[PDB]
Amino acid sequence: QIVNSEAVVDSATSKFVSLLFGYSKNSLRDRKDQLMQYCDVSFQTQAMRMFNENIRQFVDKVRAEAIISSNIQREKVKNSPLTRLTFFITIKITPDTMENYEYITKKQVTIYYDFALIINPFGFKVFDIQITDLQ
Amino acid sequence: AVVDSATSKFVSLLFGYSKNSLRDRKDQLMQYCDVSFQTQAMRMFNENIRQFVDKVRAEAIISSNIQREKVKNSPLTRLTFFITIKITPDTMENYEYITKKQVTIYYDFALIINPFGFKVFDIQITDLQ
Repeated sequence: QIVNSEAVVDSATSKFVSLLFGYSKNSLRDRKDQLMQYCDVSFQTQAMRMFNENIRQFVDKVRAEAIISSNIQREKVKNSPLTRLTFFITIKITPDTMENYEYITKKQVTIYYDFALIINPFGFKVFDIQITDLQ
Repeated sequence: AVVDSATSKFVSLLFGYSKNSLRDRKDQLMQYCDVSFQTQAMRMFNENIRQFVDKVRAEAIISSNIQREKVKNSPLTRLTFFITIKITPDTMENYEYITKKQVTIYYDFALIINPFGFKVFDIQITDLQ
């Protein structure tokens, strides 16, 4: 029930980034349910606050696509079962209320994870996140 | 640009808070401090987190333009700016607290955590109000 590899970690992290930082007006309930599955119980509230902030700002007029745009660096946290991942993301924001414009935002992201379900079969769980805006 | 990323990172480590990653936050903060300043930095971090028990998070961001000055007869650079600390219950409750501070830091340069070797040598903090 647990596969612990660099491949599985990176795939789970990419899906998590897409669910947390991305946004589409058409699938919000399913997006929240999937996101919840990637979060430890102790982190689910903060994930929900970030989810709700996307709703507030993008509403039914903007879509957002979030990609990991760098290599992922990793380090075991000393005297802890958690592992720290650090990487950059790019978020492409294109509003539906036009025809031809977009803007890109970039962030540096740190996540802490451990391994604990048709969504997250191997139990990858995020315990914390830290974000640095790059503009 | 790179200076601003490191300054933002140091501010976020020293003045932010999250329960689950607390010991790594402390580890990272030391990597951004010159050896002569690690003890003071640790002491100030120790005093900052007195505000945080159980289900609370804090995020700290730079909230003004950054004034930059070379220090006379020194390789240090003096940065002065304001920060905003947002304190939120780690629950679904609908409230948050905001506190602001003027920060002056002195930095120079010396790898996952601090790839450019940004090192803080001193800090001074005053409350906005």
